[PDB]
This record gives sequence, structure tokens and C-alpha cells, in this order.
Amino acid sequence: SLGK
Amino acid sequence: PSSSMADFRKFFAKAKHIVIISGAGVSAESGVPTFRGAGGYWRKWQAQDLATPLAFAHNPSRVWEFYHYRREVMGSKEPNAGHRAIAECETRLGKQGRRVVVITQNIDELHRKAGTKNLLEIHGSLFKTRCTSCGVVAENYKSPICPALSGKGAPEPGTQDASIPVEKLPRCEEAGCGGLLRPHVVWFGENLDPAILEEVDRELAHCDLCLVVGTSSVVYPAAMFAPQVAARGVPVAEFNTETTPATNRFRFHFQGPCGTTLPEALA
Ligand SMILES: *Nc1ccc2c(C)cc(=O)oc2c1
Ligand SMILES: [Zn+2]
Repeated sequence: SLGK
Repeated sequence: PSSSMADFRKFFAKAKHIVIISGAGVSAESGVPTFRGAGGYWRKWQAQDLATPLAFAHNPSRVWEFYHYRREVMGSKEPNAGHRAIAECETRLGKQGRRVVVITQNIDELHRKAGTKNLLEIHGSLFKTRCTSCGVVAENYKSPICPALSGKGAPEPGTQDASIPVEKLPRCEEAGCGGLLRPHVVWFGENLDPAILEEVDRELAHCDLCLVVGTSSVVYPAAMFAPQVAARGVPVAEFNTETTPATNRFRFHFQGPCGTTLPEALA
């Protein structure tokens, strides 16, 4: 779960 | 940064090794749902919730429902004029002994469907599996990927989990494996394939023109690749829907849908  | 198409075309005419970094905007112009960003949900979740090793560890059926839906959705989607301009560019330049490579974060294969052959899919593909036991990566276009997923993955809020037993989720078909497959896509919190990164570096090191399309050069992934191209003095041209190029240093910025600007730019 984040930003890649 | 310049918006002169004619000046860009002068660089383009001479370029022998073009890197094209393709972001989410190219897929969005084909109507492909990304389940990222404002409003983009599958049931009550976004990709940040489901594209993670923890989500797959706890709820592999729900994660497979998600990726099954996204696989099946592609049967009604087509490459757009931006994909086509990029593929036609590769084909035409290839006959002249000139290289075009597409480095994409998109996992929907629309670049391949448009005829692109030189493609680095840094986040993998909806149409590849990886065995969580033996590591084998396989192409998989089957509709449905396994019988238990037929008719599952409906996206509407309120849809209950299919709760498919793991034994009936997609299994590895290598002789003597039978392990549980996952999508061969990069998840949040995961490493990129170092082999792909090595190939990326080689292209960035040799190219004489870099395009950033459907994304911004100052955010991931383009921000990992474009700065070192620009550092060597190679022109970087940005094609995206931002009104303000969130950046100087880069030579060109062309505002608009990639399917409007790229057919002209890459003619
Ligand atoms: N999201 C993400 C994941 C992994 C990364 C590595 C291996 C390096 C890089 O280029 O940035 C990454 C970004
Ligand atoms: Zn296996």
C-alpha cells in the first residue's frame, strides 16, 4: 500500500 | 520548455535510438481502469489495498478476483492513436536501422496489441503468471484463467467475496509443481526485476532522444530514468495533459491527449  | 513541434521533428528526424517512457495516461486514453487516484475503485478498494503481498497472503481469492476482472475487461479495450503512433514509429524506424524502445509501467499489454515489439514492462503484465513455489513465469490469456473465477471479480460495491479455496485458484502447470500462481505484476512494496532495470539502464545510456508520454518527468517512474538522460545532454520531450510542465531542464512539453499529439510528433 503506497506509490510504486 | 519548448512547445515547437517543428523543432522537435528536427531532433526526431536525426534520432537513431529513441526511448519512450509510457505512463498511465496512455492506458487511460483507452479507457483502461487503473484503480489508482481519485475515484478509481474496485468494490470498496483501490490498487493500494489489493496489489500487495500482504493482501495476497491473507486473501488470495479476493486479489485474484481483482486481477481476473482486469484481465477480462481488456476484451473490450483497444489501443489508442498514441499506442499506434508509437508502434508504427518502431516499425518504420526499424526498417531504417534505427531503434525505438518502449519502457512502460502499464500492465495491460495494449502496446503489444498495437504492434510494439521492443517493450520493457517494468511492472509486469496482467497476462503473465508467476508461480509462488517454483518461480516460473508464463504467458496466460485464458478466459477465464481458472474455472472457479468464471463470473467472479464483479466490480460493483456490495459484491461479496467469492472466497474460492486456494486449491481452486490458478495453479502452476509445470510438471511436478502445482503451486499457487500469482499475477506477474509488481506490487506495492516490491522490488522491480533487476534484469529489467539492467535493460532499462542500457537503453537510457545509449539513446539520443527520450520521450515521456502519459506521465510527468518529475514523478515515478519517469523521474527514475529521465534525469540521467537529460544529464548526458540528450533531449527529453514530455507529452502529457498537464498545463504546467512541472519541470524545466527538459527540452519539450506538448500538452494534450497522447493520441492527439503523438501521431503528429512521430509521423
Ligand atoms: N515503486 C518502486 C518499486 C521499486 C523500485 C526500484 C527497484 C527502483 C526504482 O527504480 O524505483 C522503484 C520504485
Ligand atoms: Zn510452479
